[PDB]
Amino acid sequence: STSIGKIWLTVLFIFRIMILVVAAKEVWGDEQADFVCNTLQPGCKNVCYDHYFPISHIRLWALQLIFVSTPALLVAMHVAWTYTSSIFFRVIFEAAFMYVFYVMYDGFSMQRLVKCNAWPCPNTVDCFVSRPTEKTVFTVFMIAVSGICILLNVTELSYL
Amino acid sequence: STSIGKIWLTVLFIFRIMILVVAAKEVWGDEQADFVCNTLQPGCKNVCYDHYFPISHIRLWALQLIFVSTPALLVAMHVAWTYTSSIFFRVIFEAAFMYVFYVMYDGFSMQRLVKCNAWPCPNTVDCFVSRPTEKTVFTVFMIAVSGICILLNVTELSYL
Amino acid sequence: STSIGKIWLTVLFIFRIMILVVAAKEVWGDEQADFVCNTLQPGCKNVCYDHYFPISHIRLWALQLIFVSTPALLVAMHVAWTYTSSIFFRVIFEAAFMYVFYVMYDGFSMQRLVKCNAWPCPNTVDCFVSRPTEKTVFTVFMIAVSGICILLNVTELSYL
Amino acid sequence: STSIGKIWLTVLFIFRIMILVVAAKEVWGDEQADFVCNTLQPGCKNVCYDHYFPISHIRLWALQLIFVSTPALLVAMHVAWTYTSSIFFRVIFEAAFMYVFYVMYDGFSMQRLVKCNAWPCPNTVDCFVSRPTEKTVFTVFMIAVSGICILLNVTELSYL
Amino acid sequence: STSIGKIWLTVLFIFRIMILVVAAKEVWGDEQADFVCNTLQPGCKNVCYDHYFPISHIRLWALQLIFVSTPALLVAMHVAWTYTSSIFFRVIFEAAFMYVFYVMYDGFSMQRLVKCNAWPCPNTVDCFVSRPTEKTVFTVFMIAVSGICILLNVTELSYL
Amino acid sequence: STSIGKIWLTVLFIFRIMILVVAAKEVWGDEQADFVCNTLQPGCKNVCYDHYFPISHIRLWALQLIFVSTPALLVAMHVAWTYTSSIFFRVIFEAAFMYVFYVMYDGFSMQRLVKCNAWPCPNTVDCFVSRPTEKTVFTVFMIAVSGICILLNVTELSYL
Amino acid sequence: STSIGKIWLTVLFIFRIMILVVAAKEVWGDEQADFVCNTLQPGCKNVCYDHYFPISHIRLWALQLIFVSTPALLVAMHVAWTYTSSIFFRVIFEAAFMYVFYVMYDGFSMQRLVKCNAWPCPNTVDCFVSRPTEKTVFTVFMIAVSGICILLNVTELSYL
Amino acid sequence: STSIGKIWLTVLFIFRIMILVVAAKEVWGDEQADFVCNTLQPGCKNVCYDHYFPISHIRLWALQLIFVSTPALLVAMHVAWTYTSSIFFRVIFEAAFMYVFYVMYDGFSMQRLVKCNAWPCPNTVDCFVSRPTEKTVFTVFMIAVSGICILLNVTELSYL
Amino acid sequence: STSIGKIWLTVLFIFRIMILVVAAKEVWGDEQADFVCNTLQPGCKNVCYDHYFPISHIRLWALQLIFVSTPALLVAMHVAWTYTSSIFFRVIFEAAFMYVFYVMYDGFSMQRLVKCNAWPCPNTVDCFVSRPTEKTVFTVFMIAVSGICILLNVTELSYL
Amino acid sequence: STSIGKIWLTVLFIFRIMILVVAAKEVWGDEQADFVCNTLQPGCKNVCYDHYFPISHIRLWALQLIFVSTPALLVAMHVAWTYTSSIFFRVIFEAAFMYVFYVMYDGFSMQRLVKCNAWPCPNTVDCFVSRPTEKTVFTVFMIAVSGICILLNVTELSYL
Amino acid sequence: STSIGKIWLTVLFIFRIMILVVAAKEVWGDEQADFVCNTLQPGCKNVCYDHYFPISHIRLWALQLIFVSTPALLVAMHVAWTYTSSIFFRVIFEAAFMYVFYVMYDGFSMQRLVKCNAWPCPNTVDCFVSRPTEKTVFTVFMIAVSGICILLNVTELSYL
Amino acid sequence: STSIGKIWLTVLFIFRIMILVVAAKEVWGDEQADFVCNTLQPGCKNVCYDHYFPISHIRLWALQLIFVSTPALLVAMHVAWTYTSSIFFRVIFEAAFMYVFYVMYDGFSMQRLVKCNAWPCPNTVDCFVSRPTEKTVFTVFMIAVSGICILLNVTELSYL
Repeated sequence: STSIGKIWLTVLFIFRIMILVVAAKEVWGDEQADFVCNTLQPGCKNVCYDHYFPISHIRLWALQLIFVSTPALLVAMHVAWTYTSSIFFRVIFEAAFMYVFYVMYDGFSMQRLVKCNAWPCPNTVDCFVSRPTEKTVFTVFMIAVSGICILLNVTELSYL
Repeated sequence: STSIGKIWLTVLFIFRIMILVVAAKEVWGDEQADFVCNTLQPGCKNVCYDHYFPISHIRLWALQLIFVSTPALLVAMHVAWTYTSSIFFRVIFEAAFMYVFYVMYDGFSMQRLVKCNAWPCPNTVDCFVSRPTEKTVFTVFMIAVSGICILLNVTELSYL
Repeated sequence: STSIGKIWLTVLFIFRIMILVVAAKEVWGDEQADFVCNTLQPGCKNVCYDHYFPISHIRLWALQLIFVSTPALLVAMHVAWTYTSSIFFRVIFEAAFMYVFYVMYDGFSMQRLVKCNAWPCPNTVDCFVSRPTEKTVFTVFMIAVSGICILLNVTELSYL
Repeated sequence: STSIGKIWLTVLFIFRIMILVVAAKEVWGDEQADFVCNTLQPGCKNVCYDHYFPISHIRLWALQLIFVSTPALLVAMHVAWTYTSSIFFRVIFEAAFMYVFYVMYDGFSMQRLVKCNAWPCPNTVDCFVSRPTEKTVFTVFMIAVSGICILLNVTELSYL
Repeated sequence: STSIGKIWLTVLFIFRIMILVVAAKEVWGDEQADFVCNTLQPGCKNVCYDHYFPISHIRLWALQLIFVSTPALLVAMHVAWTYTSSIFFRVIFEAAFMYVFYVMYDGFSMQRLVKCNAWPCPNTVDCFVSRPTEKTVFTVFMIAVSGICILLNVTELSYL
Repeated sequence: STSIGKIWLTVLFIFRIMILVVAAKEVWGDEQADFVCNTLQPGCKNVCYDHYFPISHIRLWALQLIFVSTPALLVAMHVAWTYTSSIFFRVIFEAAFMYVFYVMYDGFSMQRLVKCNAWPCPNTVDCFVSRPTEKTVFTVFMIAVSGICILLNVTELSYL
Repeated sequence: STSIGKIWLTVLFIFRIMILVVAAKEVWGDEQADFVCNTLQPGCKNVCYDHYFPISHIRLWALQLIFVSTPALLVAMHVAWTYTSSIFFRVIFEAAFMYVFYVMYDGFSMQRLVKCNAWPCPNTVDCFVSRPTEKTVFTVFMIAVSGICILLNVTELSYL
Repeated sequence: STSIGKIWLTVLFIFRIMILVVAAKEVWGDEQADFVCNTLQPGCKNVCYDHYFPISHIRLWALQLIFVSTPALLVAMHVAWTYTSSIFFRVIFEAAFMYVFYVMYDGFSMQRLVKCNAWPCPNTVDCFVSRPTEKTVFTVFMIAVSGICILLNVTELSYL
Repeated sequence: STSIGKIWLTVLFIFRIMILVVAAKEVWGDEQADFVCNTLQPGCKNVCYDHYFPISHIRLWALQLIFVSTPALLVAMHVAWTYTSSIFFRVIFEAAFMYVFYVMYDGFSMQRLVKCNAWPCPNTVDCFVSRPTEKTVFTVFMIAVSGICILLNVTELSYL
Repeated sequence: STSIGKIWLTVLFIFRIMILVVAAKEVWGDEQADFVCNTLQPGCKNVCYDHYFPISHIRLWALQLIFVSTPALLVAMHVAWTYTSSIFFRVIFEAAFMYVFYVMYDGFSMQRLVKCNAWPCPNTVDCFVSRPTEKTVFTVFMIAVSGICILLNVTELSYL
Repeated sequence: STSIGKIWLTVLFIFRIMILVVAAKEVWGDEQADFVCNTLQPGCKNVCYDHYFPISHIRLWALQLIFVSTPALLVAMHVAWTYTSSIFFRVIFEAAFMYVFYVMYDGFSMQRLVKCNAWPCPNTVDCFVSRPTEKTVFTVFMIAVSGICILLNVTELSYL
Repeated sequence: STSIGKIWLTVLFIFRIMILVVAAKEVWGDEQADFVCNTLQPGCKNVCYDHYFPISHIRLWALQLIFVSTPALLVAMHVAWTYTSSIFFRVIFEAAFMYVFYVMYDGFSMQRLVKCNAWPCPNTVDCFVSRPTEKTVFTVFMIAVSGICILLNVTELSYL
């Protein structure tokens, strides 16, 4: 009396991907040319972007979809329990990509402004960003659904 | 003696999507680089765009298509009434994405001009926009069809 | 002894679409960045473009293809006369999108130059356009074929 | 003892299209932003381009492919001689699109330079062009193959 | 019982000149490079300046000082009545340079803005000016003192 | 037992002039090209400068020197009391040019920043100024010495 | 005891194409906007590019793939020896597109710099290029594989 | 008791490709226009980019995927041991593309800054780069998985 | 009964010079930086200015003042008729500098616009000028007074 | 047995003035347009210049020359001890203008660089200066000679 | 029976100087900022100007006036023949400054265009000049008068 | 039997000054705005100019004229040997200003190019200069005459 979750996991799998692809190369596609810095110093743009955007939300999402898609195809051609090792792996990767945002970004809510004091740059500067609100709104979805996929995966891994 | 509506809902489903995709990455695709502001202040462009375009019409449409597409695929693989819970959900989401425009945007008719008085910006400014007429015209379609999908969904949910 | 027209309507349907897609995002794809205005005033470009291009020929074509494609798919899944209501609808929409050009544009022949006296703009100005000849040539095709689809639809609706 | 030509016509049909699509949106895709004019006058670029490029080679090719593709699909669903009317039509359209180049362009060899004396422009000017050699080379192919398709179509229309 | 005026005329002579030279090459010295026109059209600046500043107030003042200084030096070395012919000449020249302002300029009060519709320029434009208030204030002095020099010259020419 | 003041008046006369000429065309000589306004709107610079600098301190000083120099030369060639009418005139002009600053400028201390909401300008703007501190410091001298010249002129006009 | 080569020819056919498409519109896609010339003269860029890049390596490759693909599809529908005429044609075209590089380009190794002395250009100039190393590296592959396809085609045409 | 590896090799094959294509034309797609050099010298950008980016990581990856994909399709149509020659080839190519990075790039960790002293360039300069962190992170994946594919290929080639 | 003219000649001598010096380095002082040409071609400005302004009115005036001043100082220290040789020289030089304007300039009235077709310049161009009206007005004075000095010099040379 | 100093004071008076006037409007004459600030923020230049250059060395020198010249002319026309009051005044003013530099400037040695954190400016910035070495060298002279004039004035005021 | 020449030498002395000073800082005063070079290379302007204008005509004139003025003042205070040593010196210096033009400049007639191939500059370039005609015309005067001063100095040195 | 030198010293005194003033504010007057540096780094211009032009030749000349003029006026009012102390001072100052050039500048011959590696600047750069030849030529005069004034001063100080 379970495995409603298998549905919801396929549902939210296709969800995540549709949610991704539509806004995917549509939102952050301009996330280099809209990163003003109130200076004239060359390169400080690139430096500060590197400091405060090692990676975009969308890439880390992408890999999260992969490593969470891997147990599906891994377990598909697994013969021709040995079933829940996959499922536990699927938990821990998901939880990983969750934790890494809670580290790298200041807890999801992107700032309209940041500051930057790296090398080529003279001192503190004031580098703006595009659409911080927007992307944050998308994050709320991805992270919510992530928590759902976890929680159900947890519940249905709890079957002896 | 009903379920003509099922047709019209598939019809308008494919409609919405065709209507979307054609103008989709074709109209708002330039909705960052055509957002002049009559200043020289850096970043005020991005700030004001964020203030008056949290999200574009097209994204919120996109999600509206998803959450209204979800009861279709949800109910498809629902066994292998428990039929109209889906339908009611399909109502309330639709009505939601309707209401949220009537809030966030000043009632569909986008202005050729706006003003903006946020922080980095000195005072009131005058930031223009591209093609406000055009997009508004597309909104009239999306919102009209939304109202249709609602109204029929309402009528055919009224079957005991 | 009729219904040669059904062929010609499918023929010209596929025609319109091929004619569209090839020049589609290929011709007007630059119809924002090639709209010079002999001033220095900011935004007057966008304003005047909005005044004299509410919508491009290509969008209105696109919708015309949709609402003329709708009776095909509407009538396809119409059971599982009640046949010519569709056909009459197909007439009136076509005629509509015809009339609306004869209004909005100064009778198809686009001008190399226009003038503009809207608000942000100081006075009369002189805003040029790209490739007015070209697009006009495409219009002659779309409008011609439109008239054909009408005329045949009229003739074959004249069967008691 | 004929109809080797039917092969060669399909061969060269697929040829023309492959030849087109590869260089299609790859060569003239920059044929607006590389049309320097040695002035400072606004708009004179657009004016002179309009005067000396009503339409590109690639569009007229495209339509030529259509109206030469039409007898194929026209004659396919022609029942469910009345065969060579199509073929003659296929001749005359081909010959048309040939003649129109020999008019509109100064006999295929595009000039590195042209001159222009239209209205907004003060006097004679000197507007350059991109890659005139290149496109001309492609023309030699399209026009050659056009002549082949004609010549064979002529020979095999000569069967009583 | 007269010829207090001779004093006042020398007084106001030295006055005019001091008033001139101090603001002379100090005020209108920038009266070419501060004549913005809200266009991008070349030369329209020079054209419109020529149309609405044939000559500056300061030049016409300068000549007025000369032709009013000439009777002084003319009459000085006049022997080695034949005295009031000079004086009458001194009246009429003064009155001349007065009248010519009341013609050429719109009655002293210079406008912050003007318009211009000459040849090279497309249409009406909006060309600003520097410091219209300021120069007008100086005019009030020059014109006032001019009227004084006249009025006294008139009174003391009224001696039989 | 007086007329020490005659000395001090010549002293401060030569003073004012030396003080003037040294900083004269040396300080405000750049008081047009250093009047930034944080916009892109043409002309708003000139408009706002006109609104908040009808005349510079230095011009009004200059005239004040003239009209206070006039009683010296007026009274010099006054014969070939009738002495203190001049002196009283010298008071009232001085006091005039004092009062007019206390009106036109916001009480001597020039602001680093001002605002401006005139016509061509969209809204409130933020136009900076050069060296407000500096010029203010010079004003303290001119105004101080003005008060001295008054006060002594008052005391020595108080001789029956 | 042969026709291992048929495999290798299909292998290298798919190879060439994969090798092409990946770097295809990815490498030379910027081969107009990265063609600096150390001047200010207009158009000299386009002129010199035309002189030293009539056609890119990638186009001539593309056609080489076509005319070498033609004997495959030509010989496929050749009935419903007369087999090796195709094969010899396949040799000579391949060898042609080889020879034409050895002419038009200075023997594959593209120079970081070139010079140019055409008409609009004043004299010798110094026009740089993007990524000459890179593209050359790709050429080594295409040309190598070309030589392989030849050599095997030669060997297996040597079967009586 | 082996050939679990065949799975993992298909798994990581599809992995590499998904990992590639998503970030493929998405990350280095701007790896020409974001290569600032703190000079004004023309071309020095292109020169230095050529010196320190002969080829991008992504191209060499691409070819590595090809030459490692070739034994799959080579061995597929190999009949209609002679099995492990392919496998050994698959080892050595992989190891090659590994070694070549350890040469050409300074051991994976890309520098935010580099220097450059080539010809057109005057002296040492300071040319920045975009997103060095990011791409390096992707390298860690590609190189890791490369090592895995090697190591398993090694282990399963060790079967007598 | 003559030699009123000697006065008028000194009068107009001092006149010419005062008239000169005031407007001298005040009017044509900007007669290089206000010589727009509606192109982008380098140098064409200088070329066309050279073609249509070999020398300014003011220089040729200057020399005319010299060579007409020379007989004054020549004849002053001429001993320690032999008087009218000087006077005749003074005629012919004056008449010379008159004639040379009637040649070099198109009869005094300077054009707001000219054209130019010299070498570096591509074709006919349209080079504007500053203040053509103004300078022409000054010419009317210089040329008038020149004619006066001639005419009187003629009359008083007519004394046996 | 004294009043060698009277000589040295006239000597150094003429000295100071010659030293001034030569470098006077020759050195700091560009001390507005050479005050770079490594930003793009408008006005921050003017603000920071105001903060770190209230007044230039040259102005304060100028006034110091005046108020030290005043006892000369004051004492000249002092009758038609009452001699050393002047001299003491001459001490204290000199010492004043000395002290005020030791306050306002960081002890004469001007820095090549400064920083600035005023209002319109975002944060700390880095505003350079022209020729700090040079002007400092001139200061060493002015300040040295100032100390001399003091010291001698002190010694010769020490005469009972 | 000689020493008419002494007059002519004073005459032409004052001549040269008047001729100089009027056009002096009036003609070549812009002979740095009007020295276009059709490149973008920095500094090549300065280099080429240095190569083809070591010194201007006006400086060498100036020194020529000095060293030819020196025998006047040298011989004035020469006591409190020993007269013609001066005169011969006056010859040879004059002849020197003549010869040096005939060397350094290509025989007086300045070219509208020159070329330049110095170091920082890539190759031959095309650097224009301002007003070559004009200055040449002035040279004709200076050189003519130089020849006169020589010739008379020669004749009057021929007195035993 | 001496004191010919007194003449030559006055001669060369007036010489130096004439030589100075003519080229004085005429040559180095542009010696800030013509100091290109082949970078984009802000301020590096000012830094490098400061490093390689602490002071111009003309200033140090100026002071040299002063301190060599001081013994003239010092010795003039020296009473109302004690004569040669002045003369020796006049030697040593002259020799000083000579030595200081031989230090600060690389032995008179200014380089067309220099290099610079100061702080704000990234590395070695290449900063050009204006008219190095020219100024060097003037130096040859000033330094020559300096040596003359020394040598004669030495000889005539050698009188017991």
